[PDB]
Amino acid sequence: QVQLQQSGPELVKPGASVKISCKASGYVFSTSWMSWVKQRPGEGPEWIGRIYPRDGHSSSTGKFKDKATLTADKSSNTAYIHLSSLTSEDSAVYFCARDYGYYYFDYWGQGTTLTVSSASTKGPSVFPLAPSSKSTSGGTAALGCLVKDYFPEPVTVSWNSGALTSGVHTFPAVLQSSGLYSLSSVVTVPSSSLGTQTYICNVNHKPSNTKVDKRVEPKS
Amino acid sequence: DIQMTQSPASLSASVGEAVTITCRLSENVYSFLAWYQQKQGKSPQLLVYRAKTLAEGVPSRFSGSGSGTQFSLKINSLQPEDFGTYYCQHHYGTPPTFGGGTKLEIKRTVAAPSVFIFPPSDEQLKSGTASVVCLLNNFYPREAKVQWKVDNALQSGNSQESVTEQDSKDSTYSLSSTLTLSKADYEKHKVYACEVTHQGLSSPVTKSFNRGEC
Amino acid sequence: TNLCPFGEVFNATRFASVYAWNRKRISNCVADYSVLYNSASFSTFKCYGVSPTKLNDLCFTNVYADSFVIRGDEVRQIAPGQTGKIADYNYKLPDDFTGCVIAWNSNNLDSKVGGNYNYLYRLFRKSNLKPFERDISTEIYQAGSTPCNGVEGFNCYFPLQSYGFQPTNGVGYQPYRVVVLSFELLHAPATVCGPKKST
Ligand SMILES: *[C@@H]1O[C@H](CO)[C@@H](O[C@@H]2O[C@H](CO)[C@@H](O)[C@H](O)[C@H]2NC(C)=O)[C@H](O)[C@H]1NC(C)=O
Repeated sequence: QVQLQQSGPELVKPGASVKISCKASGYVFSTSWMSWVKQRPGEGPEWIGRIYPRDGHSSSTGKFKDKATLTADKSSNTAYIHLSSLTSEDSAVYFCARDYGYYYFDYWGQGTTLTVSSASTKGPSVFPLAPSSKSTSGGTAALGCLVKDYFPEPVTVSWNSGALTSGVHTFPAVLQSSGLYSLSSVVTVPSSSLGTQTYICNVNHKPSNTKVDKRVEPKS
Repeated sequence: DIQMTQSPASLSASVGEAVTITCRLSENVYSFLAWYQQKQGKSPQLLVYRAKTLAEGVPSRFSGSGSGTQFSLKINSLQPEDFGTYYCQHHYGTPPTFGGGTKLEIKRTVAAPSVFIFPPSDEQLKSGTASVVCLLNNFYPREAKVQWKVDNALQSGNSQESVTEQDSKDSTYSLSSTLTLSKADYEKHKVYACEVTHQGLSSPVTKSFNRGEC
Repeated sequence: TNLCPFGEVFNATRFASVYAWNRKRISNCVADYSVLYNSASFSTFKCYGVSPTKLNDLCFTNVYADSFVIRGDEVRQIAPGQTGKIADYNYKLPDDFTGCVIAWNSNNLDSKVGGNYNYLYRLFRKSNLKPFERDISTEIYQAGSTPCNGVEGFNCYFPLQSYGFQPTNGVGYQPYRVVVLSFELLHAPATVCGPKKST
């Protein structure tokens, strides 16, 4: 029933503006307020402001009085937040939440990540992590994919187009010294299956529209 | 702005156990306190509002109490999926402020990592760089040491690690370490190994490969 | 400015008796309580569950406005967790009460030369009232084991008694008009909100 779908991740040059959206469904858009919350990595959430779509009134905190403006389209049931004069401090995750007015939030968006970077979109290189050759007693083997030198985040990795999900671990991306990101996904599979079954990682980096399906198999 | 303070900052507990976390506020808010759970990459999710009212879909195991400046959240029996950061937030007028969180980990029986190692792809080698990957799989506790040794020489400044979130069912962690080397450098040395020290292992386990499938 | 019609509640020409207290639900309006709080014309203005400064900053689903007339020494009973004839048998507040009790003297309007007997209260009742319960029954009170049979008697009494409200009765037996504002917070969209803090 109640759903709030926010727009996708956004990479923006410093000193610019951005408009993030939140499409609401499952409830009267006009009777409720829409609050916006900022969260930085490693930190608690931070309330920005709320808008009442019926009369269009917005409220915010002192800090965000000038950075952010809040708008609401009752025709498409969409709440917007516009952020201006973007700095690196502004880069964060931005959530839309439904506020009945009481300042607690029962339904949240999925968040939108705002990266404020002079840097430039770069595509991942997908390399295999081939299965090792060992005794394989217990019949557990490991294999994976290395997604290297991509900017900005994120990257989605699936195994066999969603068919394989058990024992899959996708690790958090680390920031290299080059400023590019690197990430790995691995899975643990039966050893006996290695010859019979084919294992493929589908890696999609939407900012550069890079879709790569790489097959992994033992070398030589 | 009311200022808010949760304790513990951090907490580990086993399934079936009972947990209480606390929030402390500058100002009397009477009853206008809310509690959320959050997990990595995901939004916060309301658990409690008005200090006591449980939200829809929230298990009976969750309980809110308190008043004025002092508030508490209890879970009568922990479940493997209750890990995460727990935030309190007054909802007593503008501006609504949050706490700094409480990180709840599930404690479990000690589990030893499964270690695996991955030599650089031929393709990557053509690129001009070599990435060697060490994987530690499904271990508890999270604390573990990875030492990279090349021809039995300890390596520093060329490894990066990342760890997964606690498994919702297994309550285990996994870790990966990656060594990044120019091709020429990688060509100088013969044996690449990682050595894992962990509580589950009485002696550090090693996993190695001789460059070139030697 | 869709201001809350508090004024028809407070400035009603006539007020209820306590046993038959009146209630007005208030909603879809803007409420400036701060002008009401700092008035010497109110001899009582007590808020429970909330702070008088924050009242303009808070938003509520609905507001209920209960009004009646009692005598001065009885206003103490209109707080949460109080006991007495008025709190036990006429008008009872919850222990979790969230709202403001307001009261002012009404001797000029609610006194007459013989003393006004139109305002009544419930002296006897078989059980104590639940919070926000109203009971206007005039059934005869059977204190004794005698079957009253709707007949006033020695162990059988009429439930509602009357105030004197003589103009000369003196403070504490003089008439006081009470308005209880309770704040209803439900899991539903807010409809009564404080003034916009743009100011
Ligand atoms: C009851 O009526 C009186 C008028 O006799 C109201 O008093 C005035 O209220 C306005 C604001 O609405 C003030 O600006 C005036 O200064 C008030 N005048 C006096 C003499 O006090 C009063 O507001 C009404 N009561 C309620 C609860 O609304």
